[PDB]
Amino acid sequence: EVQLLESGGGLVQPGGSLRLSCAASGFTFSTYAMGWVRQAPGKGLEWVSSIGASGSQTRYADSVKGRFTISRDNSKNTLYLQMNSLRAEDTAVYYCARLAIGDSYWGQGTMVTVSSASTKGPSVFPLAPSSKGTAALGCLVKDYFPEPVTVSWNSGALTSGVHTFPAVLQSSGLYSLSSVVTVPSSSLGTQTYICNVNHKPSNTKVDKKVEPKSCD
Amino acid sequence: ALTQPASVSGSPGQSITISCTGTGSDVGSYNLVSWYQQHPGKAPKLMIYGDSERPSGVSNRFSGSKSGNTASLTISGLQAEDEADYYCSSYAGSGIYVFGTGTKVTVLGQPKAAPSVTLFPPSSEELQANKATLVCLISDFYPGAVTVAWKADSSPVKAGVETTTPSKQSNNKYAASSYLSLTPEQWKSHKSYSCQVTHEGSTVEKTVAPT
Amino acid sequence: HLSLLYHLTAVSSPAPGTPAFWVSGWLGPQQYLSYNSLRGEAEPCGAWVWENQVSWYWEKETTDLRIKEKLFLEAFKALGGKGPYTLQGLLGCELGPDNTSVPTAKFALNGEEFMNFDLKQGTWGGDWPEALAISQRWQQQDKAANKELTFLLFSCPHRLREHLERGRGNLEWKEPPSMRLKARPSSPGFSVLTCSAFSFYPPELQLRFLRNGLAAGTGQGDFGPNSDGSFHASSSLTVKSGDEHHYCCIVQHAGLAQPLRVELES
Amino acid sequence: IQRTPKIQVYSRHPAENGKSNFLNCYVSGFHPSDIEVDLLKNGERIEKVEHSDLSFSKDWSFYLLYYTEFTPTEKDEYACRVNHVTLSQPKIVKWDRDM
Ligand SMILES: *[C@@H]1O[C@H](CO)[C@@H](O)[C@H](O)[C@H]1NC(C)=O
Repeated sequence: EVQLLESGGGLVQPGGSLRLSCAASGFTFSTYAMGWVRQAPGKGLEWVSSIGASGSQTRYADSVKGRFTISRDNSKNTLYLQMNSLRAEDTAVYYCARLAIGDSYWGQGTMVTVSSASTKGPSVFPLAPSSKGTAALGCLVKDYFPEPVTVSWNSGALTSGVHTFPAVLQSSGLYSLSSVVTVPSSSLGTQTYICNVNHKPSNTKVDKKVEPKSCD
Repeated sequence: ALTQPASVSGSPGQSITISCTGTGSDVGSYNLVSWYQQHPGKAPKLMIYGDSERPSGVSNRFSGSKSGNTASLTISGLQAEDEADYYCSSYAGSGIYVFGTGTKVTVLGQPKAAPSVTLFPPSSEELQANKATLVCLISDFYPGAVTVAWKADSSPVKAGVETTTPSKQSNNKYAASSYLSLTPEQWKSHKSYSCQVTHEGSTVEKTVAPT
Repeated sequence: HLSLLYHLTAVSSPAPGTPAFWVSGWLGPQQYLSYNSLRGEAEPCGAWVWENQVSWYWEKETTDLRIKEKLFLEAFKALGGKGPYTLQGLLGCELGPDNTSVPTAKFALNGEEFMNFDLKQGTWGGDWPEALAISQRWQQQDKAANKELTFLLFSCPHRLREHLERGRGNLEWKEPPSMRLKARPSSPGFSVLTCSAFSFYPPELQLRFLRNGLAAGTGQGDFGPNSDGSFHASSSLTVKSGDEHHYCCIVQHAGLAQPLRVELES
Repeated sequence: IQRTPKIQVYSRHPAENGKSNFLNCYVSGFHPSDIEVDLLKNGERIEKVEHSDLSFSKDWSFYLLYYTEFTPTEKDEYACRVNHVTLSQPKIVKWDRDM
């Protein structure tokens, strides 16, 4: 019932700014201190900042002192984190956290990338099934930056047997991933398969229908 | 300033211990040690608070203790789903936390699972864009160690190869993928391309051909 | 001066033969009450030993502090861990000229203020997790918040008004200070002048220095108590050697009919 | 937290040689509450010393008055020895008759 939703993650140039938000629900927000904990890709947890239940007291790690400003709006049930003077090493997933002595509730995280590199939206290509048993069809999502990319099938109606693979970071600096769904062979030609590719940082949204090719 | 061993390992049903160093408080001050478990692609889960207390609905098998500059987490009756990253945490009061280095736990003796391979040729739409990408997907293998080799017919092709490191999954098995980039001319200039995935001395191969 | 304040302290690891919890009760600037967990009974202090008192008055004080004793120690179970911890309470009320009360309910952990009691909501609260945990542990105890509010809004103003109509002499006690102005050598061609006030009550007192009658400074000073609740003060000033007798000290105090001029000793 | 004690030494009444008096050591502003205080006559601990209740100020720091009956003398040397976790070594403050 306790829910925490981070918003505002994205790509920022070094020296720029970005305000994260966290929408809290399922508890009396003004009673609890709140905090931000970040995790760099493939690295440990780093506590960033905390704020008192009423917002009157704030705390900051040495690594973010003077650049970040945690704040709070209790009437709106929202936690904020204003990041200024962003440096590359600030790239991380940023978790919203409800602070307590005997329990710990977190959000899902939001991705912050600090890079001089420009954003690029992916090309989407269908991976047609060769079967006509089970069949494997999918979508190739090629050459995008930065992470992440979200992929659903048939607007979320298809979820069973779907496997979205971790992206590859290529030498070009761009990422690529594939999403494959394993379906009954007999369903081909009758069942429509559409992959929904959304890449927020570049406002790229693509629906690719995957057709069966049958040149006997 | 909290420090943890990088990894610890154990066999099913045994007990392991993860140490945390740096948990000392000055005179007139205090701290409270928490232990967090993090499974792949997921937010951390609080396992121990107040040095040695278990939240509601945390397994009996987890216990904690603090003693001066050292706190320790003990996982007894080790199960496979205990495989994760574990972080000690110190709350000094007044809203100040510090997180430990992190310790990856591995559970020995898990069954070897060979990888399933799926190879996709370059699509018609991509070839229309004067580009071609071969997509090799590798699923549900353990241990997480594979090598990939690409073949143009029978010749080893190393240029244009981008292979991920194996990423761990909830089921404790691993997934990876490898992408061969090639011009449309090279693609049609051979009779077949193969993706060879070697895992624990055993190779799984898939082949595609231009049509 | 028209204030009644309880100073409560609990320690998680008291030295052997020392109380885990003790309380001093104050009517303005003088202590009237004593309580510790080792003896377990609230006692009068100072002049209040001779205050004509109603039956069961100190039994009631003892009853209330005993409840607060168990609660303060319960707060350490809520925090868990090893500590050690110090929990301090600042509870009481203050009468205004309108015969209305204003309550005070603040708490400190390991020397830092971290929690108060809201009398409009009847809950304990604070900005950090340690506050919320202690608050939640006390909410659990039945009628803990009820007794807390009653102590502040009924008992304190009642106890305060009782002591006003029957210990009125103790609070309006006016003991003028005994004064000394001594000099001692301090440096090549310099002296320090120390003006000291002895055994005075109330503690409000002003010391200033005059040179040949003209203003010459406050000096740097220090207040302190005596064993009987009266006070001591002194200020010092650096003067030219051989010029000491041209100075004097003027003291203002409610126990003096007018400002008193004090000159150097003989 | 920690707070270093403040130490004040003074007599209850103006010092008159040969006349009985009270010597005070007022230790204030310290945290935590564990403190150790000795009154000294010519460097030796006075045995019959009393003290007030351990109390605290509005900033939550603790204070404490130690006192003993005594008779000043032009030669005799009085001091207050205080030990606290914030002190590397015991802190000895001599009674100056001027205060
Ligand atoms: C203050 O009010 C109470 C009634 O609430 C009354 O009994 C008491 O005598 C009053 N005290 C003064 C000094 O007026």
